[PDB]
Amino acid sequence: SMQDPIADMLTRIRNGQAANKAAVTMPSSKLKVAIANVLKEEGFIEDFKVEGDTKPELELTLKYFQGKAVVESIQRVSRPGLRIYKRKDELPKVMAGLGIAVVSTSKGVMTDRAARQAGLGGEIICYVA
Amino acid sequence: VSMRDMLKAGVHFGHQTRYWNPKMKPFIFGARNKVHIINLEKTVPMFNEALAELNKIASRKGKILFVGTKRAASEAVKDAALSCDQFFVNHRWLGGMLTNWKTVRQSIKRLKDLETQSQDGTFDKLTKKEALMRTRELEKLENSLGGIKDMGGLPDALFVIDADHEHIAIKEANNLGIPVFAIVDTNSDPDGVDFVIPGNDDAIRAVTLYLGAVAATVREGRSQ
Amino acid sequence: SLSTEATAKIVSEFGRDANDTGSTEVQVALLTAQINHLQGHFAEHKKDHHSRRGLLRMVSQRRKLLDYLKRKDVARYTQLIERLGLRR
RNA sequence: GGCGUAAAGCGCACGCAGGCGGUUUGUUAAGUCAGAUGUGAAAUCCCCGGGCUCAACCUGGGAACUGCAUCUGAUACUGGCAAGCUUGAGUCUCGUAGAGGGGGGUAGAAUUCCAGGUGUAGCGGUGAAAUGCGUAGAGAUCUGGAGGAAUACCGGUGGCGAAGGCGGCCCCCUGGACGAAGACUGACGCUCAGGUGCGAAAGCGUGGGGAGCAAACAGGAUUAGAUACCCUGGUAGUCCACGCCGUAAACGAUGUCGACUUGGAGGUUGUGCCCUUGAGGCGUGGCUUCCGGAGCUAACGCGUUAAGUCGACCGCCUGGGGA
Ligand SMILES: [Mg+2]
Ligand SMILES: [Mg+2]
Ligand SMILES: [Mg+2]
Ligand SMILES: [Mg+2]
Ligand SMILES: [Mg+2]
Ligand SMILES: [Mg+2]
Ligand SMILES: [Mg+2]
Ligand SMILES: [Mg+2]
Ligand SMILES: [Mg+2]
Ligand SMILES: [Mg+2]
Ligand SMILES: [Mg+2]
Ligand SMILES: [Mg+2]
Ligand SMILES: [Mg+2]
Ligand SMILES: [Mg+2]
Ligand SMILES: [Mg+2]
Ligand SMILES: [Mg+2]
Ligand SMILES: [Mg+2]
Ligand SMILES: [Mg+2]
Ligand SMILES: [Mg+2]
Ligand SMILES: [Mg+2]
Ligand SMILES: [Zn+2]
Repeated sequence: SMQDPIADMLTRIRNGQAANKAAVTMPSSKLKVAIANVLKEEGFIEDFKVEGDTKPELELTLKYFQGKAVVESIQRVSRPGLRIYKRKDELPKVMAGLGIAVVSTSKGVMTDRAARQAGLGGEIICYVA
Repeated sequence: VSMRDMLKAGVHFGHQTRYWNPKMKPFIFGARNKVHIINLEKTVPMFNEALAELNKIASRKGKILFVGTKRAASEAVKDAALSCDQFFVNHRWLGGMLTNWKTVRQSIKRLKDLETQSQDGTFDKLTKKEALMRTRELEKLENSLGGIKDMGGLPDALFVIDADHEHIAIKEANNLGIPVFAIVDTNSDPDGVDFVIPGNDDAIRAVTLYLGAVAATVREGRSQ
Repeated sequence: SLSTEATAKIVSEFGRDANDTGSTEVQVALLTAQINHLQGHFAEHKKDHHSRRGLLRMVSQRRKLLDYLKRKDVARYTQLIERLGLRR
């Protein structure tokens, strides 16, 4: 069944991106919306919207550069079968800092960089480069 | 060339739905009668943009290789090509004309030796078999290499009638960084083409239009 | 399967009305009825294994509904099984 | 790190424990995160110094002991609790296709047998033969009857089922699948060690049944031999009932469930629309066959029915022989 909708989100991005799709859409959720926010703010997607009230559909506008996908890799780290948590001084960095790790903290979802600078650790949701 | 101007020739006609290559979704208006109809809104600006870069290339003494070996259009590509002081390949493309040019170049030398000898050297004193036997060789070389005989080096651009039919030539170009301008019909793969011109690549009326246009802009680019 | 008259009748008996056709109580009554009818079928047709796998599905399925109900409203559950004369 | 062809998917399904679990709010603050405090013996290791002629060695100070515990906070994610939500999952209605299962009837073709008519010297079998059968009249032909077993044509990369497997026709009992429309329940879900059930053929036990076929066995041949291949016979068995067995190259050699990712030609089966005005025209579900794109792959190949891109849970592999 559909027991990890975040992996599903990652994957819908990854596959539509690989399929040079202009956009991708998925059932929404606050947690997805919090991740989409980080992606956009770090320039991995154009923009996003959620539409509807009772059955909210979230939509991500993908991004391309040299007839290439801006998103090179996008992988699930922590997951329902194996939760991954890190401390502030243990926070991974992707591509030596060129990519990012999405981290969920007591102060909401942010990048490894952000959480690092704010003295926090959290659940490592994914890597993106 | 004009949207109105193109439509008459039937540039808009394409192959059947069943034979399409999906990559060409953007450039298809839609389909009627189980035949794909290309978008002339997309064709002209892209075609004009092809002519501009050709015009630029021609204005720095660039050499243009016209390629179109369809039997139906073989002659039209020649006259089109000669009308602008350039070079052509109008019968079966020999694989490695560009990538193995050093070897194929030898055949060019052979060509010239043969027509030169048969005229200025004249012979006409033969053995009676050599008249036809040497003409045989000369006849063959002419179709194969008549159009590039004086090309001297590698071309600076290729203009191609039918990207699928001429996939070999477009692939050699790709390897040598030579830019490819091509009429790319709904059934073909536009990936090998730097400037994709999407329209019919069969009908002699349509073929002559692009080609007639191509040869004309070379002269403008030449005339400076 | 159950007849449309016999199905409609149980929905009346255990539902909030005629259209409360998917309530847990109703679903479990309908399964009950069909299980007990089929008790007759397999008495005579012991070798009908294929059909039995279908009966066994009605059973395992009724079991899951009864557990959900028990979890969500034990009072609704006790009534339902006593009323259907189940559990022994 | 692996399980199509190399070692590796349990033959198949149901399902307890367990693992995992859609979406909103509030709450909690165990997991997780932060800080503070205590503790984490010394030696050892490491860093910078000091002392023995150097080095080993000895030694000062540091750093490290990545750990544990208490307190105080943070509340995004996971867990608990409470109320929900409707898209997952069910229920309801009306229809459709099907060798899906079980029971009971019944049909026409053929073989063998029994009883006769006609007829007369062969039939049968093989590479060639012989064993065998026929003047107690075979074989051939026509007629009537008995019995068992299987259902030509239809029939088809057709259909149904979890797998094994299911085919004449009719009825009865019964399981599943799919479509259309809307109503209802409200995460009731996915997976499953152990457990339970199913499970070709052969084989086993009791009693039936016995046409054809045929292990064993006998006879005739072949052959250097021929415990075979071929021929003439032929018992178990193959069939029925009720029990047992629990295995197959039980195979797609590919576990189940869900989400996502270009196309072409067909087969099959629902359903909405169109002068039904033609055996059609435009859509929309389920299953299926052949190609093929990216991607994957050692290659072969797979390729929206994945062997692609991901997640949840299970089973299994760890060189050959021994086994
Ligand atoms: Mg390995
Ligand atoms: Mg194979
Ligand atoms: Mg193997
Ligand atoms: Mg299997
Ligand atoms: Mg609070
Ligand atoms: Mg010293
Ligand atoms: Mg020391
Ligand atoms: Mg010290
Ligand atoms: Mg110490
Ligand atoms: Mg919560
Ligand atoms: Mg008979
Ligand atoms: Mg039925
Ligand atoms: Mg409600
Ligand atoms: Mg027996
Ligand atoms: Mg025999
Ligand atoms: Mg026996
Ligand atoms: Mg086995
Ligand atoms: Mg294929
Ligand atoms: Mg390929
Ligand atoms: Mg070994
Ligand atoms: Zn063409």
